[PDB]
Amino acid sequence: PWPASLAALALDGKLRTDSNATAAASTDFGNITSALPAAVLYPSSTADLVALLSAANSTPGWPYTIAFRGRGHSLMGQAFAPGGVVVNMASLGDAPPRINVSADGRYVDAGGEQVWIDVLRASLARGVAPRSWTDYLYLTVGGTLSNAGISGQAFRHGPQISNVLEMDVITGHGEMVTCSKQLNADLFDAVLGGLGQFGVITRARIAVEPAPARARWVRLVYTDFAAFSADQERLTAPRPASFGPMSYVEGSVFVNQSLATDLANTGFFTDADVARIVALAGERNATTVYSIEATLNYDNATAAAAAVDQELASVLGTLSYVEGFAFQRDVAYAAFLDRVHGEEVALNKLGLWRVPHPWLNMFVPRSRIADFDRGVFKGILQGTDIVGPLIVYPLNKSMWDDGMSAATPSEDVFYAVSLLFSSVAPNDLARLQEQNRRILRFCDLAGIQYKTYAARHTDRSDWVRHFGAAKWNRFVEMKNKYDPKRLLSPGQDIFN
Ligand SMILES: *Cc1cc2c(cc1C)nc1c(=O)[nH]c(=O)nc-1n2C[C@H](O)[C@H](O)[C@H](O)COP(=O)(O)OP(=O)(O)OC[C@H]1O[C@@H](n2cnc3c(N)ncnc32)[C@H](O)[C@@H]1O
Ligand SMILES: *[C@@H]1O[C@H](CO)[C@@H](O[C@@H]2O[C@H](CO)[C@@H](O)[C@H](O)[C@H]2NC(C)=O)[C@H](O)[C@H]1NC(C)=O
Ligand SMILES: *[C@@H]1O[C@H](CO)[C@@H](O[C@@H]2O[C@H](CO)[C@@H](O)[C@H](O)[C@H]2NC(C)=O)[C@H](O)[C@H]1NC(C)=O
Ligand SMILES: O=C(Nc1ccccc1)Nc1ccnc(Cl)c1
Ligand SMILES: *[C@@H]1O[C@H](CO)[C@@H](O)[C@H](O)[C@H]1NC(C)=O
Ligand SMILES: *[C@@H]1O[C@H](CO)[C@@H](O)[C@H](O)[C@H]1NC(C)=O
Repeated sequence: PWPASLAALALDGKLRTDSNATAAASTDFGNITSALPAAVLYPSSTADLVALLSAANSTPGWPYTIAFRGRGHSLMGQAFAPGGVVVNMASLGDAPPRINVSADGRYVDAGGEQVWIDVLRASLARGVAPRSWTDYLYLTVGGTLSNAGISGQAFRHGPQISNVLEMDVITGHGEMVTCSKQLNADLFDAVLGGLGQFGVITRARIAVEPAPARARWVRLVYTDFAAFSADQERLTAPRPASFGPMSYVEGSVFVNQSLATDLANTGFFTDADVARIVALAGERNATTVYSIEATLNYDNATAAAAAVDQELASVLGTLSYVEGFAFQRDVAYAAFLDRVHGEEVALNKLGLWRVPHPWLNMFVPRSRIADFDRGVFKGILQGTDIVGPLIVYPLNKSMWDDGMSAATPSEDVFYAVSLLFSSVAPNDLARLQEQNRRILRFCDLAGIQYKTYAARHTDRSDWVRHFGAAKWNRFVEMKNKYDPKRLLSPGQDIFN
């Protein structure tokens, strides 16, 4: 038996079972696992989501799990609802306006379904921009907020979950709830890094700053991991006040075997730069090369170019990169922020949405990052052909709210480590998946207390270890309060 509001969605053609709809919602960016849903919902307003979830809560024996597909950027089926209902969130963006910049210019309201690129465009039109980003802008507000949302700005602003004033969340009961640190703080905390377990974000209120016009964009080259890591930490350390001048700090690892090809494929270095770095590696007999990637944001002011030149020259003077290996670009701010989709349209060397992506993303405590470098970059990854960036950069724990669902290492400094392998042949995929297990096995045996990011575990004890036992208890508490029927985002494999 169906409720009247639920059947209306089927009547309006919003709830679909055709092979076209179900197929499109059965694969994801990872391109490794697939799972057909029974149906796909295309909501025209938030009321349609209320209707679906109210029906689910007020129908005994309801057998259909529900997932909220943003853009399906998930790597291992986290956005699937096997034999259930997948919500095509983007359908919410098809009047009223889905992105509302505040009157006072302090925040931007965006629909959970909206992709960050559009949030950026609407913000820039009104002279503002969010402060904390992801590397890739074609992800959804609600998708990144269910994880954390990390990029090179997070060391100073925290992850994207640390830059949300409030949210509208339709809970697993079918109830629209507005939440913040004040009103319904428990739900607010649960949903942020919550892996879609407690409800769907329909609106997020995102902190903004005045929009810079340009980014001075620099790469610094190292052959010594100790110098590389020390300088990253120097650039990201809190002052004896706030954080230094840098707007963004990330880093890259280049393995010797494919050094020239990989440097050239950054889209940053010229062929002249590449030849010099390759020569440097040969001179130092390096099996690995490291590059800090950093920016300084500034405006159109006439002095700004000179002020940034002085600020940068000052900053660079404290660093220990190989003398003469500072490489400098200057681009529009939006161009920098959208660099990754920029490459996707340009070349798509990584076969985004085209080939399998057995990506490994994790947080590594600072005290063990040198061991990780030895065991992985100078160990496991040596003598292999790698297609895809190896990104390494430190984060400050102080800018993370451990009350929120997202799990991080306990140390004050930890590194985002993103091994973004793209698979060609099928034997490459199995090799890469094995290599990922081998990396995690290494860390386990070495006693490295890492946390995975944007990964799903298939074992209960693994999820318990992931959150920590005490934090796990409050995760289950929130699951019982907000999704007692355990229908939401089953692809995370936490309660399903
Ligand atoms: C594909 C990819 C992903 C990516 C990235 C680059 C690429 C090419 N760069 C990232 C980065 O620099 N920093 C970062 O933190 N993440 C980066 N990502 C990973 C990305 O965050 C995840 O893929 C994430 O899942 C967001 O992607 P998407 O918006 O497409 O969300 P999804 O995969 O469909 O769903 C993920 C889970 O969240 C639940 N969900 C989705 N929307 C909502 C809303 N609105 N409310 C509540 N829950 C939601 C889904 O149910 C699913 O479980
Ligand atoms: C952006 O603002 C518009 C209008 O300023 C909001 O539209 C309202 O939406 C609510 C809920 O759907 C309706 O009850 C009102 O009738 C709408 N008002 C108007 C004037 O259209 C919209 O909710 C805002 N969007 C976000 C994401 O915050
Ligand atoms: C880095 O990789 C390059 C290329 O794979 C290595 O250069 C090769 O060295 C072997 C000797 O073992 C020669 O037989 C090849 O002709 C070289 N190839 C090229 C393209 O120059 C280099 O030895 C490696 N360096 C380190 C430190 O591992
Ligand atoms: O993809 C990323 N960065 C990226 C991708 C392509 C080109 C340059 C950077 N980063 C990233 C960070 C955290 N989780 C995930 Cl799944 C991915
Ligand atoms: C991966 O993508 C390819 C090409 O688009 C497709 O043929 C295949 O079904 C996909 N596999 C999975 C597991 O999604
Ligand atoms: C160069 O490095 C390799 C691998 O790290 C090492 O085996 C070799 O001894 C080094 N060569 C010299 C001359 O130091």
